[PDB]
Amino acid sequence: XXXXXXXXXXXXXXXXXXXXXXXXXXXXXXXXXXXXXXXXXXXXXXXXXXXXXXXXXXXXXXXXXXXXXXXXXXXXXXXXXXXXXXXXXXXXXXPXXXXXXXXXXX
Amino acid sequence: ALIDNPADILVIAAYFLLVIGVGLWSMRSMVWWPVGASLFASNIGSGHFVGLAGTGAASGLAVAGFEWNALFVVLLLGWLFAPVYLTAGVITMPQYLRKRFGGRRIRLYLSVLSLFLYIFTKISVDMFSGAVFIQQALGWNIYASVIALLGITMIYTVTGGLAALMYTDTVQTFVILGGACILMGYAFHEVGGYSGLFDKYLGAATSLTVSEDPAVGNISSFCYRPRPDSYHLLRHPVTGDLPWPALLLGLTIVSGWYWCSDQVIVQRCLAGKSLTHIKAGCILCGYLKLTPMFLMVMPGMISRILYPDEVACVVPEVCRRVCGTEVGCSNIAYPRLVVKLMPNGLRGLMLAVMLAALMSSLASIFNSSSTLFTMDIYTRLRPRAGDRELLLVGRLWVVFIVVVSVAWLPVVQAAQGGQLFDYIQAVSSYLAPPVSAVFVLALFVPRVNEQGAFWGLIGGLLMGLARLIPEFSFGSGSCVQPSACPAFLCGVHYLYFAIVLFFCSGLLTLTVSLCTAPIPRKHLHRLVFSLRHSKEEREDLAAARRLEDISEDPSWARVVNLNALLMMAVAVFLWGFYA
Amino acid sequence: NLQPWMQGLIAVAVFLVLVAIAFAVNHFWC
Ligand SMILES: OC[C@H]1O[C@H](O)[C@H](O)[C@@H](O)[C@@H]1F
Ligand code: NA
Repeated sequence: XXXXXXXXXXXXXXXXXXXXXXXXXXXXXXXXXXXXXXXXXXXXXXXXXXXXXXXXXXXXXXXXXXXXXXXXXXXXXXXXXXXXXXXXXXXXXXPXXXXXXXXXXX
Repeated sequence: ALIDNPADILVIAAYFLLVIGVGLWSMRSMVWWPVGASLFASNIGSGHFVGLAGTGAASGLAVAGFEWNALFVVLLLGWLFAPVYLTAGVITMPQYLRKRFGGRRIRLYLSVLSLFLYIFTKISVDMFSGAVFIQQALGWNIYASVIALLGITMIYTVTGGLAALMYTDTVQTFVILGGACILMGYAFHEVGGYSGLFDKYLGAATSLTVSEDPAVGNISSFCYRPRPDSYHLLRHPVTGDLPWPALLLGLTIVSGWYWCSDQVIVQRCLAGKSLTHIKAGCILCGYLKLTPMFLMVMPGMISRILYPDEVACVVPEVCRRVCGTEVGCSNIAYPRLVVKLMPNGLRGLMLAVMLAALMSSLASIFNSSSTLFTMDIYTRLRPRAGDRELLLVGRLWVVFIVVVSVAWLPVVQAAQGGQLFDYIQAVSSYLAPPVSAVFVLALFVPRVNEQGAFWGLIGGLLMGLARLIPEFSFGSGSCVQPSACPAFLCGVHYLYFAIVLFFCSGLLTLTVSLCTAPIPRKHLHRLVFSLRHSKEEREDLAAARRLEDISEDPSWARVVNLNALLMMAVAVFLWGFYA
Repeated sequence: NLQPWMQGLIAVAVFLVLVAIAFAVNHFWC
């Protein structure tokens, strides 16, 4: 059972700033990391998987990076609509586990 | 089902029309690059795609050593064995053994053994691979796919599409390499490039790992995770799935039989205009043998990344639903990548490319097996056989072995772990090393006589059968279900067994030969490598002289030798790079 | 450790040393 840790519970950025949301896996997942966004009233939506592959339709602002145990999701130009909870999931092994979720506010 | 769109049907029909039209229009001369292209096309069939991609998906990079080892043995063919075959004036390998040792039993035995090896490792393997491609493309069962493949093969032969023109295998090699390049480009694009494959492969595993069979239940991580040494060519000598001592030494023995002792390849190389052309074609083929790493193996790894639930199925019932084989479904690695990854039109093109590889290999195999039966078996019983009856008997023999291979197909699908390349290389490792030993001792040790050679072949057959028969009888196991092999008879890797069988056959050959009367030197002129340039007349056990000449001008011989050294250095760099 | 290109170059160096050894064997005593 792999533990995904999001060090920062909460991030505040202005509109137009760049934000990096970090995730740390308990072991080396071979970039097998997905990032989900969940806006307040909504269900999670896939942003990234394989730690860098954008899901169909997500903007180029959302860029995933990382390797080994350290992964980041970067929002290059934060819009006022970007406030949400961002979750990292490992798809390296089963059961799939999620990060705690980082709340990006404005 | 998947090629049901108009674009795929159009591309497939266009290729079939071109093949039928060129075949129906058909109603020592080869220069170096046709020789190299012929060697590559004869070697590389649909079995190579299926097996190399399946083992790359299942295990990773090390299987490329099966194609990368071939460079050195192709240089052995060009520099050691082709000179002897050309100076001996032979048309079949059993004929060379007949000249070298005399008698009539070594020729007959080697013909029968080679035909069995063609049925097992060559014809049934290619039929299985084509059937797997048809299963993935059309969603059919294995038997409807085999019947369809037999029908299209019958069309190919009736229309004359297996006829050999001067530059037919050159075009076949170009088409195989072009299709493989297109699919390799699409596959590497999917995983995010070359580095995306190595980023992603080790994390790619199926999420379906629990079986409803209480005996299986929870499947261990060791069985569905990618191997930790997936990116390494050289693997552990005792725990590696392809141990490096076995991959470098026993594989050399099996590849040496394949390239230097086997009619399918030697019949292609003996068509060279000169020995320099044969050597240069050997260099070209060796360079082309570096390509299956990036055109077959890495695409198989990408297939595991893209389709882990199908290609990397671990649960026996899930695997049975995926590909019909409960012990693994890695054979669909390259087939699925053709049908799920190629777009409309290009999917039909890739199917045509697979059919082209299959048909080039089958053309070589059919020609070689018909020649073997015709010159080394049938004509012994009918020395006064006219050309018409020889041709008719050859065609009927080809039909017979195709039927027998289709009958054998259930064994092929019962490969160990559901890995076709493992089946091919294991059967080769059980049956070939006696032939390697006898051919090496014939070429290089003139003291070996007919007694030693024949009894080395027979004893090697016995010792390799004491391994082949228990391997098949105990069934096909996997990591999840390991089968009841006694683990002293099947735990040892089959390439280690190739080493052991090669040395036991050579030892029996040398011991029986040294206890019997030697062959006098006068019978071995131009038959041993020691006497290539011997100009004495030999007691056999103008135009022909020009057929049996291996004297080459110093300048082009030097150029070819330097290119062989350069190719070896490039291959050695690639071995170190992925070591 | 060694980069894969460094391993490749080490392998090529070993191959060239073996080539020189084989050439010396060929030249001196057949
Ligand atoms: O069995 C040995 C043979 O295995 C495969 O066919 C390889 O593609 C050949 O290069 C090799 F000689
Ligand atoms: Na072929």
